[PDB]
Amino acid sequence: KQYIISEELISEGKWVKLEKTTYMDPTGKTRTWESVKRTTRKEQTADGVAVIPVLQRTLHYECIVLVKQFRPPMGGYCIEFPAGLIDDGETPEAAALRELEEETGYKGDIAECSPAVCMDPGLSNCTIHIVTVTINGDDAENARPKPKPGDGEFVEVISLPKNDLLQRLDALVAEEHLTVDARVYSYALALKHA
Amino acid sequence: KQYIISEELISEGKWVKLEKTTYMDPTGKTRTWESVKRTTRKQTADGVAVIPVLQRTLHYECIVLVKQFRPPMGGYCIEFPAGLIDDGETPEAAALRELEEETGYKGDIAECSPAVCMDPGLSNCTIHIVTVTINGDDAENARPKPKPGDGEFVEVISLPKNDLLQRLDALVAEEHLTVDARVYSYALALKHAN
Ligand SMILES: Cc1ccc(C(N)=O)c(F)c1
Ligand SMILES: [Cl-]
Ligand SMILES: [Mg+2]
Ligand SMILES: [Mg+2]
Ligand SMILES: [Mg+2]
Ligand SMILES: [Mg+2]
Repeated sequence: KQYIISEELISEGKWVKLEKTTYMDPTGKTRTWESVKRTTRKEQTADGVAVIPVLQRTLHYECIVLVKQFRPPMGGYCIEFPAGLIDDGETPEAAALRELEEETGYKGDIAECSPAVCMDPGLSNCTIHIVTVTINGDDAENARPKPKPGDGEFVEVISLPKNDLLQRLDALVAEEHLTVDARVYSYALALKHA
Repeated sequence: KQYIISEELISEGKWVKLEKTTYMDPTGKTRTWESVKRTTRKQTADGVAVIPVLQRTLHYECIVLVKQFRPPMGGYCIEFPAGLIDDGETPEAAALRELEEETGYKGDIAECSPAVCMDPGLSNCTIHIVTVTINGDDAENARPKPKPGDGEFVEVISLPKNDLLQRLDALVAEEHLTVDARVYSYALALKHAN
């Protein structure tokens, strides 16, 4: 029933733009919405990837590998899955493995790749693939992992046990001013609920 | 180590604004970022998202989701019930209210997250994730009455919690919909648990 009638550019930066979206509502009336988009999306099936990195080691509980970084939009530090935008011509899987290595040092193995999922669909058109990757932490390549951060990238790695993820995130949030990402929290809550 | 120095307004709509954030990188070098913010925040967070656990005896437990046209996305999305927190409303109260408006169901609060970020590389948007159980055997949830506000047109989709990820993948394959990243993350963790 509903569809886009027009998309008017309001303001365009280097990385983000704002649009006035006109669409048809299901009564058959014309309405508008204010829409955010990135300027960087070419033929990628999504803007970015987020990586769910399951660190697996003999005689260890499985860990979920997370990253903590300063996020200028938030004005502070956030804890997130490793993530980055997909380069032009790059597959979501390659992007995931690459970002995981750049941000954490680990070399993962693909497990699964989601369809493109929406980040905040009432506000933006931004999408990611969620890429599950296992990390064989007994491999020598993954012994002493060092991030290879790009220019202006400054990332801390936090590995937390899957079997206590929600409580461990709560204990990090109780100790310092930081925000947990909604996808991480959702993942941690389902682990509890399961 | 890192912090915001200044925020320059680039463009302000009714609902959303774009800013250029200047911040101090950890090397001592000043950098800029293009940031999105809502103009509606007063509150602990911008919004709530509700994880509604529909419990009916002799039935599988279901997660209650909503399908709506999202103008920024140009199409239909499958999401947790959700909306912005009214000025002077608690996140819990927003959760039960939005759940009723969007689904007709009357639930009970199970737990409430701290404010968590939606897309912190792009925006300052935050929500509380509120877990709510719904006694589907109670008379008030027999014929749930969804009360759409002006310009909301919401379909309710209840999926079994135990097969959530496969059921969502199926909707994406058949119905050309976009699943929300938080919903997808929750679904992944249900499978990844134990
Ligand atoms: C309730 C509401 C309605 C429209 C918008 C919009 N972005 O145009 C919003 F962010 C919130
Ligand atoms: Cl529950
Ligand atoms: Mg990143
Ligand atoms: Mg990166
Ligand atoms: Mg809503
Ligand atoms: Mg609503």
